Amino acid sequence: VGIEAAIVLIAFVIVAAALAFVALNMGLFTTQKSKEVMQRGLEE
Amino acid sequence: VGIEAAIVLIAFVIVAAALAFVALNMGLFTTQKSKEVMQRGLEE
Amino acid sequence: VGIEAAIVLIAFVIVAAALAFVALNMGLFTTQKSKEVMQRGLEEATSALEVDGSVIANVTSGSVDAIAIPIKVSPGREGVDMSVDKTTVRVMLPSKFYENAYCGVFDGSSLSDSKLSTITSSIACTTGWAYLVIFNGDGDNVLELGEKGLLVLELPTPLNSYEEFKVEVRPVQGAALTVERIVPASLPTGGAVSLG
Amino acid sequence: VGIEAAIVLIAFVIVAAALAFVALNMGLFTTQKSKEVMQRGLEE
Repeated sequence: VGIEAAIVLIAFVIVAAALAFVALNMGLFTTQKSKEVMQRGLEE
Repeated sequence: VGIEAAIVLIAFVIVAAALAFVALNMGLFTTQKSKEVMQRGLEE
Repeated sequence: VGIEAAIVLIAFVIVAAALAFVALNMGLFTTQKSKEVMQRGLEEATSALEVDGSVIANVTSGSVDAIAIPIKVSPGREGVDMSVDKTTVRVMLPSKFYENAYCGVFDGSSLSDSKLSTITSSIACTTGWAYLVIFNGDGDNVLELGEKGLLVLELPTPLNSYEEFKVEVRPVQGAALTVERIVPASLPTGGAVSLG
Repeated sequence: VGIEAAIVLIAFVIVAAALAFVALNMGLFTTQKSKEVMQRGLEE
């Protein structure tokens, strides 16, 4: 009974880790691009 | 007495493995699509 | 009549004992592995790594030669391993694409001083160009909180004016860092130029 | 017939207890670390 619950837990944790990786990567990229675009606006 | 319990255990573990496979596959796909859609939003 | 029943009972009890032994052994192992995997997931959640400041480039003879990208670790400590065999740096150029230009991490002993020319000149890599320089570190190849890292590219005759470049870092654990900048129109004949 | 069933029951209960111990320990640790990381984020 416990073993399958542990397997499901492992799967759900692994899914969450991938979501976190994607979220941080894209958030950092979009923050950098926002910095660049507002810098360009100030230049303009 | 033990043997049928072992068989039920094997079946339940195998079910959990299939659920985990599906969960990871679809989670990775949906994370990738979320990355793509937010990238497209930033482009727009 | 009783004796054979006792023998069957002994056999069935012995079978149950073996099943119990197997069940406890494998249950303990799988619980330990679940603990380890969720711990690793929590580790992967943190250790983001991010750009701290402005990218600064070296220009010689009217063209950009070297690029310095300042990075730091995100809140949450849990440092990122910057070893040669565990980290890969991707450089995407207008006419070139490089999958792995990482050569390693050399300690920032402050050299003679913190000049960009001194850093780009004293440090050399046997193969590849991109290396990372740690400041205020303890001498390890892991970037931790309290340590400032400056990642340097040595580019032989790329990067004229106005074209874009893309630099990506791929740690073994944590999110990949994406850096994209455009070279400004105004470039001095020498010295560092800020890329914003 | 009953005795082996009791032995299997004891084994399965003991397995569940170990799973519970691991689950509570790691859950408390991860909750504490989440508290710390969000506190650090607020500080930042």
